[PDB]
Amino acid sequence: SHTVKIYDTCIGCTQCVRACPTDVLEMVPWDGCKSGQIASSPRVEDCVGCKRCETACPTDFLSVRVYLGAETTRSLGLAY
Amino acid sequence: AWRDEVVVGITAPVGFFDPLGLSKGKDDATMAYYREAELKNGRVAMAACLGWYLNAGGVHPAFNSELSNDPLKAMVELPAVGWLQFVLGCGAIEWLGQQIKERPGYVPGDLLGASYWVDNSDEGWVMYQNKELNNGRLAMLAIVGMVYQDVFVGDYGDMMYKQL
Amino acid sequence: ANFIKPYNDDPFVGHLATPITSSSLTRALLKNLPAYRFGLTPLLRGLEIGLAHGYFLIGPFAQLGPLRNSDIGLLAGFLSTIGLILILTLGLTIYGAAAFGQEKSNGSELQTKKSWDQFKGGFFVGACGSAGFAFICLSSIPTFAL
Amino acid sequence: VDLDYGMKNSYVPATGGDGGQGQFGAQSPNDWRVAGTSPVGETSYAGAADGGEEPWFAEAISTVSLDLQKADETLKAFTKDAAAFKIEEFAAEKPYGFTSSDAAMEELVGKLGYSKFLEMSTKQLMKTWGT
Amino acid sequence: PFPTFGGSTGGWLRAAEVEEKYAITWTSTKEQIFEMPTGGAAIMRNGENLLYLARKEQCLALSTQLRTFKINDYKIYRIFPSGEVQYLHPKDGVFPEKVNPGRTSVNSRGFSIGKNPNPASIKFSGITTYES
Amino acid sequence: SKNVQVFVEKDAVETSFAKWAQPGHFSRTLAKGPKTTTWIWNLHADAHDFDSQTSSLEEVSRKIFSAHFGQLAIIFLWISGMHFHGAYFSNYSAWLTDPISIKQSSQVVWPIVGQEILNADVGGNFQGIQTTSGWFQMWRAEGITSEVELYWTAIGGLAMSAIMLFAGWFHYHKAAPKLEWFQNAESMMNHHLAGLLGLGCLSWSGHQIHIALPINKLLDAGVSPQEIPLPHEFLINRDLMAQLYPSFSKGLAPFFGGNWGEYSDFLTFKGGLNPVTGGLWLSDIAHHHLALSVLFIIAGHMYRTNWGIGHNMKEILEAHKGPFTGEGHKGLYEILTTSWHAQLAINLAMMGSLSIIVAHHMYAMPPYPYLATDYATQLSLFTHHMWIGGFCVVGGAAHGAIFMVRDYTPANNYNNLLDRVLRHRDAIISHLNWVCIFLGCHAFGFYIHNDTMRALGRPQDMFSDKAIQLQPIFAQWIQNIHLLAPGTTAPNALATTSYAFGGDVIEVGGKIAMMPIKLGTADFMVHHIHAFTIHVTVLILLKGVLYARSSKLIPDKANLGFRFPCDGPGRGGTCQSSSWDHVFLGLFWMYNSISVVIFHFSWKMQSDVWGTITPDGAISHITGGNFAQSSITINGWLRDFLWSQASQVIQSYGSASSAYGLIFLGAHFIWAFSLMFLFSGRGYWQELIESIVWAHNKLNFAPTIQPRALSITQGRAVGLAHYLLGGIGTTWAFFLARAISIT
Ligand code: CLA
Ligand code: CLA
Ligand code: CLA
Ligand code: CLA
Ligand SMILES: CC1=C(/C=C/C(C)=C/C=C/C(C)=C/C=C/C=C(C)/C=C/C=C(C)/C=C/C2=C(C)CCCC2(C)C)C(C)(C)CCC1
Ligand SMILES: CC1=C(/C=C/C(C)=C/C=C/C(C)=C/C=C/C=C(C)/C=C/C=C(C)/C=C/C2=C(C)CCCC2(C)C)C(C)(C)CCC1
Repeated sequence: SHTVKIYDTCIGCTQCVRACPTDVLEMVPWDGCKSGQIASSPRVEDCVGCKRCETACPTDFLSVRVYLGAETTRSLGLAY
Repeated sequence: AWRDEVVVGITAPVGFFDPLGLSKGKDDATMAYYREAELKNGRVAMAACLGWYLNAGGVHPAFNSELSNDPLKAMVELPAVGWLQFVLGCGAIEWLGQQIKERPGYVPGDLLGASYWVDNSDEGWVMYQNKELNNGRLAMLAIVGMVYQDVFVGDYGDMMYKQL
Repeated sequence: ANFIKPYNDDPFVGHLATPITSSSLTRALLKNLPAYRFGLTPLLRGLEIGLAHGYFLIGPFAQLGPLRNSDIGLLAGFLSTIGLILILTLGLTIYGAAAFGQEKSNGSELQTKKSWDQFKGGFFVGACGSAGFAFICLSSIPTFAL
Repeated sequence: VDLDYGMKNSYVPATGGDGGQGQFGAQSPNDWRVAGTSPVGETSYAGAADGGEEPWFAEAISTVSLDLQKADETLKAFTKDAAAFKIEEFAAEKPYGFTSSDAAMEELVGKLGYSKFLEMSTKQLMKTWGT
Repeated sequence: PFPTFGGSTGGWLRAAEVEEKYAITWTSTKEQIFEMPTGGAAIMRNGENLLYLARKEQCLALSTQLRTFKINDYKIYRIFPSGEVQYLHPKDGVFPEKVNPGRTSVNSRGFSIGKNPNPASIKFSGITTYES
Repeated sequence: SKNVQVFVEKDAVETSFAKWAQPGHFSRTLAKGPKTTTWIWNLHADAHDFDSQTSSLEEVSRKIFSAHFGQLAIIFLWISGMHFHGAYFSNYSAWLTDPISIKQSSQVVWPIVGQEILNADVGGNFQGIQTTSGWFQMWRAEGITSEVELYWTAIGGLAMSAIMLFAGWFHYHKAAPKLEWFQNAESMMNHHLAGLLGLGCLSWSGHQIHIALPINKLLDAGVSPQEIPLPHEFLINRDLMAQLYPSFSKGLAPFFGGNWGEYSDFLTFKGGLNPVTGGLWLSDIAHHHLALSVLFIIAGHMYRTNWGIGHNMKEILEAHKGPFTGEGHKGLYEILTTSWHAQLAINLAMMGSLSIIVAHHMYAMPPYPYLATDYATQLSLFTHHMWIGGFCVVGGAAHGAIFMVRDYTPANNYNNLLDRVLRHRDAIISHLNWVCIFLGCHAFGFYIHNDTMRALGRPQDMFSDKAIQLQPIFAQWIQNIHLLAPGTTAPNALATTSYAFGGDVIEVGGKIAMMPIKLGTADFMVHHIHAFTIHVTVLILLKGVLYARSSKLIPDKANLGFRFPCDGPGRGGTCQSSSWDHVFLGLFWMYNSISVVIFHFSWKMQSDVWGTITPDGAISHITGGNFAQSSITINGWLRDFLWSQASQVIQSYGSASSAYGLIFLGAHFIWAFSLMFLFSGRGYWQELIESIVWAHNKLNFAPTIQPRALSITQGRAVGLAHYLLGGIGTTWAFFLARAISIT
């Protein structure tokens, strides 16, 4: 459904993965930052488009960007 | 045996009341018919009582209050079309009731199917049921008394508590 | 005593067993309605439903329509009812096409194309005929006086 | 367990503006567009639940559930690869008197259950398997 | 192993029976009252507990509450109509907020957000700048 | 020891001006300092939210008690000013002598910039603004007579204001009560229901019986105000009272004995309105308060305190449970004794509801001398109290929601009434939605149908009293019941409680005070519209309370708070999903509802009640009875009401009513101004600000407190505020200007 992309400016603060309401983001090993960790979006099929993740990023400009797109039952948050 | 299981209807003033023993040899089915009849006759009586009281009081705000305050006179004044609807409507409900009766687990008198949620184990349930029966029994006698007063004595209002 | 319980004893389904939802009265009435009754064929189900809905629809038009005070008011009311029935029938036809498709197999399941078509047909006949019956009845109203 | 059951759906990702099937598939294999209620003694939604004497509330009769025993299997199957990676690393770090990966797994999971096994560092594992 | 609840009109609907359904499980050490996302209060059982919901978010919301009770053994599954089950969370046994060796990066662009291509350049291509 | 005791902490807070110089001290976040303009706005928006400023109920409670003293001080100063202005800047004396001709005025403008035109020739050799609050009538009823007395009550007010302010300081800085003291509901109710209300009524009855009644009788008879004996004289010389009311001769002997009948001279159940003044008989009012006093005092002895006898509210609440309601009212006591928001909800709703009742009962049964004939005052009071009520009711709902989000605890509420309500919320909201649609389609449809029919030249097909008619049969019936009550169901009464139900036309000064108000098809149509408006308001507000903590869309709304902008652009859009936003939308519907009600009052009265009657029986209503056949269509309201009755404001220039014209225009402007906040978004504004800041920077200067755009929530608030001010303001001027002329 929606598209979430992570950029090299990430600092591995883990704040984004701790804010997702649907477990779409994970922290994976990396060497480009001091923390030695980067964020990934393995399960974008469950993204609802809340953008809470973006609100949590501390980088000058979001290192995590959510681009809204095709809509499915899951993305539209339909319990019915 | 109905006598060995029945719990509702047996109260304090007199306990089990069958002076003429009209239920000694009756089977469960006959006894069930009796209880259903008792409840129905009583419930209808309670309603009739309220109706009579309202009309007698003068609160009959229908047909521009044209009909008489005397309940028995009013019935004569009512068009037949009104009566036909009444009988037919009640008849319809009677049919539905028969359907409910056939369904397994029917407790004589229960049309709401309260058996689904509550049983006679609950004392509150049995007590409230007793209140319906007791008030119904009283109402039956009352409606019969009132008619006598209106048809013979000549009055259709309270002749007991009216004297403040 | 609790008169409200989880439906079907499932504490997590979105429904509750209230006296209104599950009482002998409600169960009995719904079981014997033409829509859910057992044994009725698709055509007969539609017929009963149509007969019922057509009879009560002539009233509103006949007594409150544009030509209510005209001598031909009842006739006009009948025509209006027939028009409404046609609109409703179009809806039924269209619904069936979209919901069921084009070729069916199960059969005798109100929820199939063939069964739905039969159901629709019954509704039309029953509704129009019922409206006609009301026309005949309303032509001369009995006073039931002796 | 068909780990691809969800992925095997009718969804076809679009060119641009779609994340894709992701990790567990984007949509259910089954179509939600089923029919409505049916008369007594009839069924509508394919493998639907018979409404008995209350067909009107048939949709409230559950037929989809989770078996606790079966639940264990799905946990193991979907986490098989992770377990493999974990044990592999443990093996790489010169295990004391090592035997076979599988054997080690059984021994290491006999203790520390399975969930605990998945959440333990190779170092902790080696300490645990010192014996 | 269902927790003690009296029912609500906010439970699941047909989609749970024809499209897809979810389930969360956890273990408790005491019987305590929690608030369910559907609406209302329920009492968990002393031991295993299972509850069904219609959305993953509803399940994960409850997990947050569970963490307050110091319960961290929760597991979430998706049950399809045919009976197939998918284990979803914690996917690898380790919570996502904790780096677990063995997880690969996905959807990562190796440049600052400002280095994406210009829209005009990719015209009549079908791709987007952020996917280019 | 004793269950009810007084616990107070001495010297709790030091009095100093240090915190005054540290704006934002109350908040941890704001205290750090200003970095953007948002800090400024937040300072003002979080000033009185004590719950967020402290985590201890005792502290929050202490602040509330003291803050209340502050409001009381302000109220006292307000009342004081009014009496003073009525002593030094009014024509009360002249009006007192000729109430029918002289017009009430208590405000005078300085002769600056032609504003003097606003000083009208009210009468009595006096020029000023015609006030419409009804002070003169009240003072006459009390028996003021002089302006010296008004001065003294003003001084008393100032003194009282000071005492309250001291009390606030004292009970917060020097003697602050502890939480245990506050949590004594039974005692509080006993005291407030027997002391505040009971003793209050009794005291008032004393004034009315010994001072007001006698003086007013003399005034009505014709005695010149100067010739009426001073109040103290009546209190001392019993003989004087005996002359007026021939029972004081017997003294209090009849009272101690059981012969209360002898006091029938001043305690009566006459009913109806005094023919001379057009107001309720004071004798009846005196008996009213006396009777109420006894009732309240008795009621104040129902709850247990320290002597065993009495009721414990907890027990009463817990006992009331039934088969369909689980644990029943268990848990409510704790909620209402541990949550200020919950208490405010109930109290605020009831207070607002009372105001609406006051509005209805105070016009049908005019309570003051020479009030009914003053159409301006009547209209002003009805509308004023109708509004105050609406706001308060919506406020109750708001605080109810704040409770659910901040104080509700699942543990303390298991299977209680509250829990069960939140468990079938879908059913409740679904049904109410339908009810609203049903009512709205049918009620408003009637009007649209009629408009179409009249325009198509088919008047015989309209829902009118001359065609298809929809008569309010039930209401017509109740009216008859109330009309025939005197002498039957109310044997000892002498007249109808209100002439609205039926009776004769009471006229004072050639003007109609009250007349039977009849109900027809038009009334049916409007009443049902009122139902629709109120129902929709409840839907929005109730939905907010029930879905405050969670929803299918946002399962964790609680954590987000009571006032969050949204959750995001996802789920298809989650804008305005907070409970605060529900209150935001509810206020708009409350505005609509009240507006229609006040308009109904204005047109109905000016058409079927108010007017003049000749010496013989000829009644000429102000508008001429147009309500029946014109209020049945929307065009009628636009033409026969708004367009026609607005001729006064639009043509007010060059007159003392010019102010209303200017305000009418100004209000329209503010209403429109608000629409820019309600339709736009923060994004556009923030970007515009960026460009503007560029300019300032280009000139080497820019604020360190970086300029930022108003928050999403604030934007909505600013819009609603201006919208309400503009709309209400417009009607305010429209009504007042029209009323001045009709009077
Ligand atoms: C004149 C402007 C206007 C109108 C007509 C409406 C209409 C409505 N609003 Mg609304 N609203 C408005 C302005 C308006 N709003 C503004 C400015 C705001 C901002 C505060 C809101 C905020 C708002 C909220 C927050 C809520 C509403 C709700 C409602 C609905 C009430 C239910 C009802 O009566 O249905 C009847 C609707 C009618 C328009 C009646 C007239 C229609 C005809 C006369 C009846 C017959 C027509 C028939 C159905 C079809 C004819 C066929 C042919 C014409 C094609 C209704 C759709 C409530 C809602 O949805 O709950 C139900 C609700 O919660 N409104
Ligand atoms: C419709 C009438 C009716 C019917 C069918 C019943 C039936 C029953 N009653 Mg009952 N009852 C009635 C009216 C009725 N009652 C009235 C009006 C009173 C108030 C006095 C009572 C007071 C009463 C008590 C206190 C008790 C019962 C009990 C019972 C049950 C066991 C006793 C029995 O078998 O009676 C058999 C009765 C019948 C088969 C029908 C009654 C016989 C008819 C009415 C003959 C008419 C006689 C009467 C004098 C007619 C004149 C009336 C008026 C003109 C004076 C049985 C189901 C007992 C119970 O519930 O135990 C489980 C019990 O303890 N009844
Ligand atoms: C509800 C309270 C209230 C209100 C609204 C009014 C309103 C009015 N009064 Mg009035 N009055 C009141 C109470 C009130 N009064 C009371 C209680 C008394 C008894 C003391 C009086 C005594 C009184 C007299 C004697 C007179 C008025 C006059 C007036 C009119 C001119 C007001 C004025 O001075 O403008 C001009 C305003 C000023 C000169 C004040 C200067 C503005 C100050 C400096 C701004 C405030 C500074 C700010 C708070 C700094 C903050 C510091 C921090 C510590 C808080 C005006 C209509 C006058 C009038 O009608 O004349 C025809 C007049 O002569 N009043
Ligand atoms: C008994 C009355 C009463 C009391 C004690 C409270 C108390 C409270 N309310 Mg509440 N409320 C009330 C009535 C009341 N309310 C009513 C009637 C409504 C419906 C409109 C509301 C709606 C409401 C909302 C929607 C919210 C509160 C909030 C709050 C809390 C913080 C208030 C705050 O931010 O202070 C600061 C106060 C202000 C900034 C108000 C200043 C006045 C503004 C600027 C409007 C002035 C209009 C003015 C009269 C127009 C003059 C025109 C002229 C210029 C020409 C506090 C517990 C807030 C909260 O967070 O609760 C926890 C919150 O979100 N209340
Ligand atoms: C309120 C209520 C109720 C209900 C009621 C109702 C709702 C009714 C309805 C009714 C109806 C609604 C009915 C209907 C009827 C119909 C009919 C009766 C029809 C008929 C028809 C016919 C008979 C035929 C026709 C035809 C055809 C078929 C075709 C051809 C031609 C012809 C004509 C032959 C009751 C009482 C139960 C109870 C209480 C509640
Ligand atoms: C207007 C106003 C005001 C007011 C004033 C006043 C209100 C005055 C008065 C005062 C007073 C003038 C008071 C009085 C009181 C009295 C009382 C409250 C009485 C009581 C009684 C009693 C207590 C009794 C007892 C007893 C009994 C019961 C019987 C036996 C014997 C004995 C003794 C035991 C002010 C200025 C504030 C402010 C402004 C406004």
